Amino acid sequence: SQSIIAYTMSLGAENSVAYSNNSIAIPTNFTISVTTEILPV
Amino acid sequence: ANQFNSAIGKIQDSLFSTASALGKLQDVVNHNAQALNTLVKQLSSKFGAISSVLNDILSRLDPPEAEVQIDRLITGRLQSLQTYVTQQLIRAAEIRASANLAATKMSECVLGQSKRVDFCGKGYHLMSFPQSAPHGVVFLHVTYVPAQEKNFTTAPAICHDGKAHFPREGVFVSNGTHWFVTQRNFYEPQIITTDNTFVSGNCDVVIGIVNNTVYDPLQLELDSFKEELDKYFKNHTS
Amino acid sequence: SMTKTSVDCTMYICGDSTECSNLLLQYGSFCTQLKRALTGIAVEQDKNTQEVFAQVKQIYKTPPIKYFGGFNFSQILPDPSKPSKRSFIEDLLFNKVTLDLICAQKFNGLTVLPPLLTDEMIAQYTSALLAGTITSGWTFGAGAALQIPFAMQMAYRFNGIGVTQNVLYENQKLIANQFNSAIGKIQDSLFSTASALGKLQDVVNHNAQALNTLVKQLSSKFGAISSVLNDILSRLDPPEAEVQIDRLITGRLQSLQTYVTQQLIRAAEIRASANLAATKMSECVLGQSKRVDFCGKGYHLMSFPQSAPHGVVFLHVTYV
Ligand SMILES: *[C@@H]1O[C@H](CO[C@@H]2O[C@@H](C)[C@@H](O)[C@@H](O)[C@@H]2O)[C@@H](O[C@@H]2O[C@H](CO)[C@@H](O)[C@H](O)[C@H]2NC(C)=O)[C@H](O)[C@H]1NC(C)=O
Ligand SMILES: *[C@@H]1O[C@H](CO)[C@@H](O[C@@H]2O[C@H](CO)[C@@H](O)[C@H](O)[C@H]2NC(C)=O)[C@H](O)[C@H]1NC(C)=O
Ligand SMILES: *[C@@H]1O[C@H](CO)[C@@H](O[C@@H]2O[C@H](CO)[C@@H](O)[C@H](O)[C@H]2NC(C)=O)[C@H](O)[C@H]1NC(C)=O
Ligand SMILES: *[C@@H]1O[C@H](CO)[C@@H](O)[C@H](O)[C@H]1NC(C)=O
Ligand SMILES: *[C@@H]1O[C@H](CO)[C@@H](O)[C@H](O)[C@H]1NC(C)=O
Ligand SMILES: *[C@@H]1O[C@H](CO)[C@@H](O)[C@H](O)[C@H]1NC(C)=O
Repeated sequence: SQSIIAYTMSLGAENSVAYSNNSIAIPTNFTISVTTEILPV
Repeated sequence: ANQFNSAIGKIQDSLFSTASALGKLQDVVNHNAQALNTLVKQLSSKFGAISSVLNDILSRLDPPEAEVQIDRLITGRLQSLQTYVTQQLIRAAEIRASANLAATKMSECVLGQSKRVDFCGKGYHLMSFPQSAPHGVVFLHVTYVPAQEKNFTTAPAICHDGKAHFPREGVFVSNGTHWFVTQRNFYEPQIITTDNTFVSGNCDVVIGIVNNTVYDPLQLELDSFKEELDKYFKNHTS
Repeated sequence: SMTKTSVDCTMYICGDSTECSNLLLQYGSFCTQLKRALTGIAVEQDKNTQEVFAQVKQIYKTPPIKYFGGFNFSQILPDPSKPSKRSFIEDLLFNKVTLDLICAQKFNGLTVLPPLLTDEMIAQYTSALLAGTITSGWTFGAGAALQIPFAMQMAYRFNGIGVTQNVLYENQKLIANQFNSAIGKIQDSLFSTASALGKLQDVVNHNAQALNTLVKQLSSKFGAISSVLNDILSRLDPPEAEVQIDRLITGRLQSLQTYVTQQLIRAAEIRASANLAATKMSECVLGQSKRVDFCGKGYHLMSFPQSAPHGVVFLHVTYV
């Protein structure tokens, strides 16, 4: 059974970047993304 | 090519399934239709007159007494027209701003490659393709997204012979034992060389500099043939 | 964004008066139009705030050690010793810009709707943007946040303005000291040199003045014997009352239409400002801009966002 529920907004996932003093993250792959933007003219 | 084909195939579903946008064009259409409907429905308001029909007032009254009802209807309908035209002007200004943005996006994403962040989609903009939509435009933004990041140790400079070496274009990285130089957006480790680096000062200024060997191909060939020349001279003399 | 306002037409024009409401029914759908316009303005205000501040996929956090190559971000980093985890600069901005008149405005059909995102949520978004930009450079804006030492990121930025990275690596202490001095002077120059920060107060003053004028227009007779509906209803028969009631209805309807039109124009201006702010957040905070004077005077290095009442503050770090 479903009901109407009220909640506080989640702004997104919490991500603690592994920032360090001499540490770097470098991508070994890539993705080709095709996104869409609709604009009234 | 396979990734682009997959994404462009998924576009035909995500355009109408994920919603998000494409409700802007329908919102424009709905706003215009609702404004016209309100304007044409305002003709049924009496605005204080005996009737909202002009023929009824003209048929049931003399011009002296008719004029009052006619003036009430005129005032009401003139107010309705003025309201409609003002809302139309404001909506036209909004649509003009949207169209200026769309023309800028056509110039800078379709006719070129943009360095502006998030102007032509999320990620590093590669290209864009225009499509026509009712009263609007659709931009298919093809972007590059780094995917599989790996962890590396990094240094700002490399110290070899009392000289600080900096990468010409890239970043110094280490898996733990060996030091390479790679391009900053894609892992392609190369042996640190005088060709990939430039020298600037000594190793007493840069914070975080590490010793690592910077190889010189010229000196390698030079001393490699120098050893052979020394052997030749040794065998010739004795 | 600006204040979201809701107006009850029947309360404003014909407050708890049935005769006046029955007369107002004769004017058609003007008030449904006004209600729709105000609802659109409010939804647009929420959209403005979301488009400016919700530019991060994840709520990025800064590591417990606050060393970034000698740079001093504590005045713009969140303060955990606060109910709302605002920074020093953000707390100053919220204290100096401040939003009976309110009771009277609420007393005749004019209510104020709270924004969807609380100031705590906006501060959280700003904190995530700051953590992303000082832990991962411009990588978090194009995908996953890739960590990089802050000195190396600053070397990348120096390369992006035409200066070799050895210059920054050999003047790192001087550059950190200069940035620290400038960010320290920010806390004084933001409120002493004035210039801007009057825009937010101007928005607040314009909205308050518009609401005050709307609620003051209820004291105008508009040619009627009285501006009080109860007086007219108590001193006249419905035939003779209807004339005064119609005069008051016309005057108050004109006042409402004027208020809604000015609100629409001001909302368009605020929407343009918010689109500009979203573009600046994308192109100055999430990246390094080559556009001249778009992210400050000089060669843009980086930018930092801060939340302010109904607005955003961009601290542009440039090379001169
Ligand atoms: C980075 O190297 C310097 C330079 O040392 C020289 O080059 C090295 C690759 C190796 O071959 C050394 O034997 C060479 O001397 C290091 O400076 C040395 O520091 C030690 C410890 O204090 C000292 O005994 C040496 O005399 C120094 N050498 C010189 C030429 O002054 C430096 O410590 C190295 N840094 C790290 C973090 O290992
Ligand atoms: C990153 O390097 C910095 C700069 O040296 C380190 O910060 C120093 O840490 C030591 C060790 O406790 C302290 O004595 C110094 O006072 C710190 N200096 C400053 C300016 O804060 C930092 O600890 C290093 N990071 C790691 C993970 O070791
Ligand atoms: C980089 O990413 C691509 C795309 O995800 C990988 O190609 C996939 O490889 C797996 C394993 O062989 C296959 O099952 C998938 O079908 C491939 N996908 C596509 C779209 O071709 C590729 O292997 C990755 N390369 C590296 C070096 O990590
Ligand atoms: C790098 O190392 C840190 C610390 O162990 C870890 O949290 C982080 O996930 C690693 N990053 C990647 C991309 O694997
Ligand atoms: C680092 O790369 C080098 C060169 O390929 C390799 O020989 C070495 O094993 C690597 N180190 C580690 C720990 O993987
Ligand atoms: C960092 O910022 C705060 C705020 O100005 C300052 O008081 C503090 O001393 C700074 N720390 C350093 C090490 O400069």
